[PDB]
Amino acid sequence: TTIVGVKFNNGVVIAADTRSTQGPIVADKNCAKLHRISPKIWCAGAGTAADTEAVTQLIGSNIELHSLYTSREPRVVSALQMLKQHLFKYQGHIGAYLIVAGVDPTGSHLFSIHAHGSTDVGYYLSLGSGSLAAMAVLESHWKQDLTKEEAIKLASDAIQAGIWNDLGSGSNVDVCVMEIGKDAEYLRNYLTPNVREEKQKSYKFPRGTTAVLKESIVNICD
Amino acid sequence: QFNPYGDNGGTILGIAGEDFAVLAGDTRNITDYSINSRYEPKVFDCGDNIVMSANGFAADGDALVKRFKNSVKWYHFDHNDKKLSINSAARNIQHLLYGKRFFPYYVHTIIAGLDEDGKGAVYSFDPVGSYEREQCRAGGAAASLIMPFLDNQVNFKNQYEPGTNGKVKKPLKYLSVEEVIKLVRDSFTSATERHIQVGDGLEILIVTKDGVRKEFYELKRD
Amino acid sequence: MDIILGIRVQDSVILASSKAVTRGISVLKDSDDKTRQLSPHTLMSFAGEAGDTVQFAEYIQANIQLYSIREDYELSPQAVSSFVRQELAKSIRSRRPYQVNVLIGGYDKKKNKPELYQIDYLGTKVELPYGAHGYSGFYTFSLLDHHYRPDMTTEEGLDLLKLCVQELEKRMPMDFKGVIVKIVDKDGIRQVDDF
Amino acid sequence: MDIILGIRVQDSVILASSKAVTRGISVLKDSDDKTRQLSPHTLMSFAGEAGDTVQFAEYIQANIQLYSIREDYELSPQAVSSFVRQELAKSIRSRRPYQVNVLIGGYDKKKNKPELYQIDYLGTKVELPYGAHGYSGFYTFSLLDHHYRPDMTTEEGLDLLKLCVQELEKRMPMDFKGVIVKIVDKDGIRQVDDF
Amino acid sequence: TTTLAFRFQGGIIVAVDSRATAGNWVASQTVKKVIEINPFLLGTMAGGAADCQFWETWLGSQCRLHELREKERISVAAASKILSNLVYQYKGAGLSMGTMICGYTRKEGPTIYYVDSDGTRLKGDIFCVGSGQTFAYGVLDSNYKWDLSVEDALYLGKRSILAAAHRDAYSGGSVNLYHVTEDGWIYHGNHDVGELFWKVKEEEGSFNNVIG
Amino acid sequence: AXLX
Amino acid sequence: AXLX
Amino acid sequence: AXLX
Amino acid sequence: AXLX
Amino acid sequence: GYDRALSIFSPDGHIFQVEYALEAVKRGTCAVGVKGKNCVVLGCERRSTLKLQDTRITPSKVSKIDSHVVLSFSGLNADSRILIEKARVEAQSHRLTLEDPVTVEYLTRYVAGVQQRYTQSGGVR
Amino acid sequence: TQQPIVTGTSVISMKYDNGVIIAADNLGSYGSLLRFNGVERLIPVGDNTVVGISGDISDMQHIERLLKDLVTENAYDNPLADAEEALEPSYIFEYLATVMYQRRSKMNPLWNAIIVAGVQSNGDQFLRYVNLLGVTYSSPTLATGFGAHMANPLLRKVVDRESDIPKTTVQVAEEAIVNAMRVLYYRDARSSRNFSLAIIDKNTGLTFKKNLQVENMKWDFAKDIKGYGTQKI
Amino acid sequence: SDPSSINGGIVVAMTGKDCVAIACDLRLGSQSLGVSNKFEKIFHYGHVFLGITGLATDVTTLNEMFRYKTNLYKLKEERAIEPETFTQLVSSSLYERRFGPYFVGPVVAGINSKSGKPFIAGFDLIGCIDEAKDFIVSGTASDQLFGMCESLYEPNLEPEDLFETISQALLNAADRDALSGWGAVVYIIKKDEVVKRYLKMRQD
Amino acid sequence: TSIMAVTFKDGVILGADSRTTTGAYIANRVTDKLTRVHDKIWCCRSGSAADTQAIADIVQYHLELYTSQYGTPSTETAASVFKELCYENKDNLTAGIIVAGYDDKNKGEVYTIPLGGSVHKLPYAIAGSGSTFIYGYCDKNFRENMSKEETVDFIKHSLSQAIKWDGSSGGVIRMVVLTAAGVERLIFYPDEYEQL
Amino acid sequence: TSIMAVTFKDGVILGADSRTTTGAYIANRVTDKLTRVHDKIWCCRSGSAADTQAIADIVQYHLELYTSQYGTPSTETAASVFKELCYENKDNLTAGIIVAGYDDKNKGEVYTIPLGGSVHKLPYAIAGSGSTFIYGYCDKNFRENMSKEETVDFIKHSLSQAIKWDGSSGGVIRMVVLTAAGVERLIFYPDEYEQL
Ligand SMILES: [Cl-]
Ligand SMILES: [Cl-]
Ligand SMILES: [Mg+2]
Ligand SMILES: [Mg+2]
Ligand SMILES: [Mg+2]
Repeated sequence: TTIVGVKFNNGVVIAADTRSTQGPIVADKNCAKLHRISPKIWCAGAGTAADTEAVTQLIGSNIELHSLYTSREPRVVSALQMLKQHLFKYQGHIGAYLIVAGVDPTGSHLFSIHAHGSTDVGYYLSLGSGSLAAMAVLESHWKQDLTKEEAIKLASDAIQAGIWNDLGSGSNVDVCVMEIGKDAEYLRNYLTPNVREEKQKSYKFPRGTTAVLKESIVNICD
Repeated sequence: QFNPYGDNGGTILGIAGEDFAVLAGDTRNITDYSINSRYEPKVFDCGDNIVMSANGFAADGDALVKRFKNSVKWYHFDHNDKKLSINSAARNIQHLLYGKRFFPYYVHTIIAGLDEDGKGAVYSFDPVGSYEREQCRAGGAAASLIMPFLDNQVNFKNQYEPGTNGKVKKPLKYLSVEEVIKLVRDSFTSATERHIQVGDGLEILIVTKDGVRKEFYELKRD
Repeated sequence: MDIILGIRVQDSVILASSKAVTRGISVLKDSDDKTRQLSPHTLMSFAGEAGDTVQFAEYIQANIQLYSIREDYELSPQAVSSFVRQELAKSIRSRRPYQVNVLIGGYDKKKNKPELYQIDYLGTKVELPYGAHGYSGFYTFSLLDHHYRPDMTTEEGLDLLKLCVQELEKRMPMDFKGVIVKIVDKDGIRQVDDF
Repeated sequence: MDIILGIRVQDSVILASSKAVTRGISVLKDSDDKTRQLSPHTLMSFAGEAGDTVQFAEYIQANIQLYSIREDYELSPQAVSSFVRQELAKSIRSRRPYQVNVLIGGYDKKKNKPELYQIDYLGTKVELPYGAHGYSGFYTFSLLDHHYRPDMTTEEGLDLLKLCVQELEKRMPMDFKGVIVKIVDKDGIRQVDDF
Repeated sequence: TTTLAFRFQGGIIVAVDSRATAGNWVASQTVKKVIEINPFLLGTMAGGAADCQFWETWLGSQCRLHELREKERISVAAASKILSNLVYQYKGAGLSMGTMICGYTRKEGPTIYYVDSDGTRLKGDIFCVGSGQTFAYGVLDSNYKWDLSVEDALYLGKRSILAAAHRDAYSGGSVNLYHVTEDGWIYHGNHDVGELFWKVKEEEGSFNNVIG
Repeated sequence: AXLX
Repeated sequence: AXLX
Repeated sequence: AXLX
Repeated sequence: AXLX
Repeated sequence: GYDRALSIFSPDGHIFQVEYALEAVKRGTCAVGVKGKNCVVLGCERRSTLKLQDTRITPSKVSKIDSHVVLSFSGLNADSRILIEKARVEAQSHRLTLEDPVTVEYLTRYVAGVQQRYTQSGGVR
Repeated sequence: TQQPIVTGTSVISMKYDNGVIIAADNLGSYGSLLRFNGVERLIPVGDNTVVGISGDISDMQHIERLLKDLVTENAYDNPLADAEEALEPSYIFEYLATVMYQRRSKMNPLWNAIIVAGVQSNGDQFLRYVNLLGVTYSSPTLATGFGAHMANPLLRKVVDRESDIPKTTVQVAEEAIVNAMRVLYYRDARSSRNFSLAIIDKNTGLTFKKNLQVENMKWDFAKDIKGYGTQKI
Repeated sequence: SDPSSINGGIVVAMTGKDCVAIACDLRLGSQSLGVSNKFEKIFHYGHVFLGITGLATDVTTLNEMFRYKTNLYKLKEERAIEPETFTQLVSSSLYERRFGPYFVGPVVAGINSKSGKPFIAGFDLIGCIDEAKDFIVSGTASDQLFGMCESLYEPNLEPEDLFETISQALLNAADRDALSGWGAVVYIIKKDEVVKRYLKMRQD
Repeated sequence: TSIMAVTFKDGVILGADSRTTTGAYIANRVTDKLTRVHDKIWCCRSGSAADTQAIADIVQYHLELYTSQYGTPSTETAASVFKELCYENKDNLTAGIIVAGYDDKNKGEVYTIPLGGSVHKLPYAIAGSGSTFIYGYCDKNFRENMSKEETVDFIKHSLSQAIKWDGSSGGVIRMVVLTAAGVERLIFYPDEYEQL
Repeated sequence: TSIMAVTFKDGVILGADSRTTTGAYIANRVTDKLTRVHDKIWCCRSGSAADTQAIADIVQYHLELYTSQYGTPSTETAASVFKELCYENKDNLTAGIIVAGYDDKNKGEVYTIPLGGSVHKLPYAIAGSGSTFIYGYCDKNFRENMSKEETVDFIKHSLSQAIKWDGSSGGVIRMVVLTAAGVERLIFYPDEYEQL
């Protein structure tokens, strides 16, 4: 994977590529690595696919219950603490590598969490196999005081570095923008720069091509 | 401990028609999750209307191709400029490979040209020099994705005559060069979609009684 | 342990099971019966890790006999086989799994059909016309693929089995000291005494 | 390979050697003669690592036959045995040693005595009234300790050997497919054809 | 692989499959596992594809030189012993071969030698060799008679390879068939299991384990 | 298990 | 490399 | 894992 | 062995 | 190694060291071979300027090479031991690899080959 | 069978319209100890070729000596040694590639990754890579070590395919190379601030710049980072 | 010693115009030895179809488990479970066994009976959902299936066309794998009829 | 890591580099390794980032609870709570921690807790991979009762050297000043400290 | 070990501790690690005692033979002969060697040869296990063109620190002075250098 997070003037933006791999094989050309923990707290996840989905839902569930119990909008630092303490307990065996971001009553926040349970704070971050390609771009173009549109460009540029230069990353760019005072906007397939070309030929077969031994109607009813 | 082998990825494919043969390979070269080059050819005109690719560990692939090219040179010097027939090339390459039986060349080798009756020929080799003539062969990283497609589309395997009750096979027949280039291009775009080590570019060498022509096509760069 | 076979013909299931018990370089016994009756129309043969085999067989036998007494009824072969499979499927993830493979041969009296189940120590169950565990299958499956017909009589079945035992005595490395053969049909379970 | 025995009686040496050749789970052959004639009054049986056994036996045979031609004379059993031992004793420290064990049975015509030598792959030589290599010895040595007498006839020797083969067929794990028996005496080397 | 060869009344039958595997990957279904050494000599291949192919075509060159030097065709015993003495030199280096050397000479009659890479060499009437050997043995042994007609022998050989092709995951493709007589070897065709299985099932009524 |  |  |  |  | 080319050509196209070796044969005691319909006989003269010889142990002149082939000779006696040993070794080696004893032609061709080799190798006569 | 002791990190490089640029820092590390600081890892051969080397420094010094001996040997009985029979970059490369592959084949490698940069006599740009396995490749951009991971993606933004080379000036390309070196100093724990850079131009020839420094670094935002999550002061 | 390739076998699923197809082979082996030719890998719970490749004991166990769970679901909810929902239940159930998993590669296919939408999904052994427009593949010949599908497939096939396409992907992938084959079954699933066809294929 | 804490006339100063590593890759160049466990008790963290964060969070929690029940804890008490964690979990932890705080009775105090969970009270303490390179320097240049400016200089010069030689240290130098006057955060950038 | 060599106004000085270890046992407390390979070319030895002795003996032999045929060898040449040995036998050698000599053309020179057999010409060089602890100190205190007395002090103070922290260093401090005036052996005992 490649994933990033970039802060800006009124908020924070995260982005991710959309490739899943099983060894050298591309298992999924368009999976969603952006997760909603709560409406205005989103997560990007790299590592063991099931682990990032499962850990993200569990903490999303408990955050919802907590938000209800306290009559407050959830804070990013609560997701952060809950995620990190869970991951630490599992000593690295839950392979989730996350960039957590969102807006809450305290402001806008950007964090990363490694699988053994350490957390980092920054204005720009990247994780995954594509993280060095992305970080090269971020270190080259990031500045203090980015506008929302600059931040989006910077983020998707960093994801693009991963897509082109990392064999662990490909296909599309997903983005999510969390601005203070506004709804999070989740931009699924924000960029689609890897559209398959038209095939040369149609492989649709003459009907009857396949040799059949038996038919029968299957009973799905009651 | 020092490991004398590496894996440079890519994939290659040979198809033989009635009076021509093709040898195609992608132009991407990789190690681990990094791209080394997007255009580094690995199919070669070796003289005497023989094309050759040796895919796997590039350093071994280059050494072998170099040695065979040199073998063609000396065949001329020692046997009064006689043409090296494809069957003779094949057998010579077996000895090149088997000579290193106890420290093998880590490559899958394919050669293509014309047999002595002017018919198209493809020969393939395992890393220590087992060999066999075929209509058809893919080799390298995406071999397992492409080969079964070729069994179906080149040798018409599992395809029957409609309405003959799966009793009369689709009858075998040579393919035009136009048809073959279509199967090659589709084979590689499919392979590029699902294998991370395949992409960037596709180079095809076509071999007829008038010599060797090349064709090049862009492939997805992610 | 080692050799256990089963063939299902028209009207019965026949189980053949080797008699030798070997530990080290000594054949300790040449008359071992590698089988337990589970109910009057269900028989189970077994092979695998020393000790584990009998302990497992007797434990299943105890459970099936308990069920019979409780409900005054005989469980169908399909039901017994599913019970056995579940037990093995649990076992495979225990601290110490049962390393036992079984063939279950039974006559279902509701259907009036003979049935043969092959189950390995992982809990892998399959219903088959003929079955074997261990290296035995490597000779018999192909032989039976050739000579077996679905509608054979019990006598035809036993001749087919003579073929299998002959081949195994010709090509197997070990002396397994012959087989004990047992027939399961509509009238219960009986043992052939000269094989 | 596996089973090789030898007994020396009053007037001969008898060698018995199993007929089976097994690789994997297949008995490839049941009529293998695990023996080479070294000279007209000297016989050598062998067992051990596949390939090594025959290669070694034939190599010794070639050397002894060369000596015979060169000197127009037959080397005594004691001399042949010492030659063989030295070859094995060198081999044990080579880059790849011969893993072969042998019994050498011969009739010494100068002494008019039969002689039996047991030599293992390390080059350990011993002259014995009766001998065996591999697991066979674990049954036969004790049996022979009991039943053997120094002055037995060739017929008494063969009956004693029937006892050994019977015991091995009762208690050995493997089917070794019977033995080929050969007698070495004052008149040379002959093979018993029904054992 | 599955390969077999057996002697009978009417000479020798030799039958082999055509599959090559790398792990579970089916690498080819069209391998020629019989090598025609001379018009009276055959070699079968099982084990390493390269090892077998290379050393068995090398063997042919050695047999050719024998007949140039000695003005006579090489004996099966001597041809097999060249191969076995060769592989014995490489013992431990990791060569992998199980081969049968099959042929007729006037001095020997029809003769089969089994030769493998541990250096084992055996004369015999019946051998099956390869990962499918046991399957082939089961059918072959239980129908074998010295007196089989040439017609029956050919079928039994073909049927035994079919048996192994079906049950053994690492055997398949097609059956190649040979008959060897006092007059040399005769090829009896390439038989795709694709069609042969269904043909045999129908005509013979065997393979009832299979959904018809 | 797939990774990302 | 393959086997047979 | 990250160290310091 | 003695080091320095 | 001692290298000298001792068997070389002379201006008339003769190899004098080979021709002088023939002279040594000429001086040797006589040997004759006659073949019957179904046997072959080898006769050898023994020069009789020697009494007090011990015939039990004195090297006989006909040698068995294998149990079906014999060789006799005229010329230098010590030279003949070398050829007989080499021939005997080859006979056993032929049995080992071909699983058949030598033909008489084969064994002859071998001995002949050894003799020829010694006419174009450095350092040997 | 070897293990590298004193080592040099990334070598980065690219083609531009008229030539090639190549750079590498002046550090020789000893594990995590930054042991030596005046280490030149770009070695010019003639006035048309620079060879940049990463990996084991003892093996780099060996390779220096081979190259300096090669120049000597080429001058021998060669009256066109400084003209038509001067060493080309393609000759110097193939020689190195040959040695690298032989040493891997003898199970005793030279523990390096090498980039040969220069201009052929017909004016063509030469850029090719070879390493301890004898693997070789060409691309409009090339880098070793962390350079491959961080410099390539940056340099390919400038030259992404063959056709982008005519469009790229030496000012543009030197910028990209110098910026890439800064990034590597931010992110590679075994890089130094000081480095050398060389341009081989088909018109101006070889310019070899020593004692460059990474400058215009962004560190200010560091002050705003407090704690690792919840801490405020 | 790799549990996911002791028994062998494969499953593939595809979407078409208002239909889905799901197919499997019939082999069950113990390494090189083929044991059964009748081992189906596709099951259904009402109108939702589940194919499972991998270790056969777990395939059997998981079928028994999901029958159980869907039976109780039906009793409490008073309706048949839908594919989107069943997909989620599969995921939960596998991830619950995270550090001692079932060695399986499940595949779900069916049509949502409210929305009429065709739906397919695949999972890894610990529950990761892979939802796809086009095709999902599983088993010991998955590389081959990926290749066959990626080249043969096109969107919006009619049921009788989709049948040919999925069958050809399965057959030709199986034939390049030593551990798959020995028969095959294809389910064509339309909004309310489901046809099940057994394919004729090479028996080696 | 390169970390240290130094007592002086008016209290104590903590200092650290800002580098985190994942092999030879710098995962974070602006890390904050100086952590608050109470208003005027702080620690420097070295070793595993996850272990040390988890530990500091627990200690902060214990001292918050201590405060609620018994008032301000002593620096010695804070060091004891770190020890208890590090010692009792020595098999599973890679944490080298320096604890530093300011009492009004006790002035500045420094406790260092190396890998095994032993405790050592010292005038100053250095630790982390980079510390090996400055034992010589620090032993030669430290005196007791330095001024604030002298102590900032000592720390700046020391960590400058540790960063110079250690590849696992770098970025900015952070310091935290602990006196009766409150709590002061200092930061020094490469262009300043490098050429000292 | 702790060893170093320093160039100055009039030439070069070599210094070393005198400890040899066999595990934690001190096999020799008065070792001489500064060894002559020519009248005014000497080396400091660290690593294996056997390897470094064997190497120095061979180098002394080469340079004696060099001298006989071509006159006095340069310090650079001596360092080259050490390199050739260390590089070509890198798999079998544990030798960290500093070479130092005095020409009249070249004044003082120092070449250091670490484990892999690379060569590095430097103003001064430090090496041996104890050197890690004085990188900071030495980098802070070395200047070019020091006087003899300043250079003796620099070496004395540096090795004092290395010996203090490194358990594998100790005993006496030996030095060898190399100028136009000849060759001078110095020795300093614990009671002097310890309390510096
Ligand atoms: Cl941290
Ligand atoms: Cl010493
Ligand atoms: Mg990519
Ligand atoms: Mg098969
Ligand atoms: Mg000390």
